[PDB]
Amino acid sequence: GGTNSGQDVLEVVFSKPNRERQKLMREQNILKQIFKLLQAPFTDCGDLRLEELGDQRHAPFRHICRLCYRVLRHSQQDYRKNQEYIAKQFGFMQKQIGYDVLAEDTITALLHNNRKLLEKHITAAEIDTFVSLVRKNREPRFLDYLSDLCVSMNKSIPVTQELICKAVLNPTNADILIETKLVLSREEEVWLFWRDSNKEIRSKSVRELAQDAKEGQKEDRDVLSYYRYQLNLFARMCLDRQYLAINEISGQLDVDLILRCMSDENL
Repeated sequence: GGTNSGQDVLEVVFSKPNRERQKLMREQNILKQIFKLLQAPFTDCGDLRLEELGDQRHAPFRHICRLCYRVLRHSQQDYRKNQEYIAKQFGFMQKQIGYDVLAEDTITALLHNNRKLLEKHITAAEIDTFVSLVRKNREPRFLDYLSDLCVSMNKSIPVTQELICKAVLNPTNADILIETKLVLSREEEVWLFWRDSNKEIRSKSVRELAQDAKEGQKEDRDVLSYYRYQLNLFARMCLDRQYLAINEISGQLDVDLILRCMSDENL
């Protein structure tokens, strides 16, 4: 409902985005043609997203893909029908969160404090293909993009929590863990396991990471952030009486081990 004044990616007037008009963009097949326009260039270059067509020459060509996602995001604000219409086409939108087509901002808005569409649109197959070579990879921003749809609602969604608690650690694949096991050696400080996803585990220590808070290697930079992100995931994983992920995480990181890290050490 605004007027042209400059910097069209502004998103500032979130007062009342013309419910009678975002009804029109669903009924008049506008949102259908936007989905066709997104997958058209990739089918053009196939018979290419960033691995082969990630060059700087495609600066205005990708300016329409980040506008299509922007107008997709503006269509579903405070509107259930548009939200479920977009979430019915969630299958191919999953391919491109981590890239520069601005798909990460729109996908968070669909899962923000909604009950019924979230508990029915997301299935176990989506999680199983969602723990693919993205959880096999780095950058745990996509991991807390898992975590905000994990349980993060008003309080303690009871439908999808058992759907996610049998995927991350059953089995233990997909960037396995950062395994703290109270190794009881040279009192008896903990030893955590982190790997480069190529070979044997190759864990220096957690004590070497204490002096790495000021400077160090990039892997030493982000291993603490990855551990913190999955620990936030583990904290917000249960939140309630959930038997299916309460005994695996009880023997692992038991009462002595969780309290041993309540010390005054440099973190």
